[PDB]
Amino acid sequence: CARSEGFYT
Amino acid sequence: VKPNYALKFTLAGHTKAVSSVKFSPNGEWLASSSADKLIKIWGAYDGKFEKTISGHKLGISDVAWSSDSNLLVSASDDKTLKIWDVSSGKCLKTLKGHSNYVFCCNFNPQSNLIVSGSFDESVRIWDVKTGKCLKTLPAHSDPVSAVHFNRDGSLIVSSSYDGLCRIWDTASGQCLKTLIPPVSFVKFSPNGKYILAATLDNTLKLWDYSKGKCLKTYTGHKNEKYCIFANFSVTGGKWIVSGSEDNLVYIWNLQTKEIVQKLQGHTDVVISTACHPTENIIASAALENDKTIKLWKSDC
Repeated sequence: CARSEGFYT
Repeated sequence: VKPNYALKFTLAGHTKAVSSVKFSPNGEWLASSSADKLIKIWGAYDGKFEKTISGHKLGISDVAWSSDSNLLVSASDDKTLKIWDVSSGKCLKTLKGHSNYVFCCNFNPQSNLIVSGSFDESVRIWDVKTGKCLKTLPAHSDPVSAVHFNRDGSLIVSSSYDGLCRIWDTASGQCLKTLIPPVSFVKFSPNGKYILAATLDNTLKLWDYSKGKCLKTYTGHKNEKYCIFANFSVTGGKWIVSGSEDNLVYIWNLQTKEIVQKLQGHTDVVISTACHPTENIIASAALENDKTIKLWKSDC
């Protein structure tokens, strides 16, 4: 799941 | 005037992070999507669990309703979108075309089209009746965080981690406007005259898109990591609603930009909030350490 993970510093 | 949202129900059932919550246009239901690869339907007024809808191979990032409340569309990490019949809970069509995780989705007001945004940096337009891709926009240079149709479905607003908000003409696929920090969320105001955009610098912005001007700035919440949904609450007083990385739901006075209420109940980041179309009802959903949806009700 992309939304629940988040991303880039 | 300040709202008085009070916790009414906690909707437990998801086994992993909840990613999105949406009320049906008819005000009867709530749909939730989750990292557990499931969609749950619940009663919008009582929080009563109704159904589990399964089919996706990986976690679901978004879910959206058709105008007649009979269909749902989901955006999954499996690189697909699925149109479901809410009555049977069965997958009618599987929308294939995206080369990476499908992050966001929406039907148009007519519910004959579906707009989708993905990590493949594109925005796709699909036909509901055939499950065919009609237009593939090379919309952005980083993952597409949000996609939304306006009041008449003539415009599509998209956002992305590239830091841009783009307004597109639906039938021609042309870019009409590019508004110049990662943009984590975007949507049109109910009247379609404004856009509300969240950026990863703990900021919400109300824009008059044609004039290319920011009219209001909303802050005080935490948002530097997640693509958190934000809303216009119009059934009572006029408020801006949004989840936060501090596990609260924030409510701002639309005119003064002052925080009017912080809703405490969640034990993880509030990734999504939805406002009931007819009653002063807010649904909030949280991530991995919480996995529940909460329903809050107010006088105004």
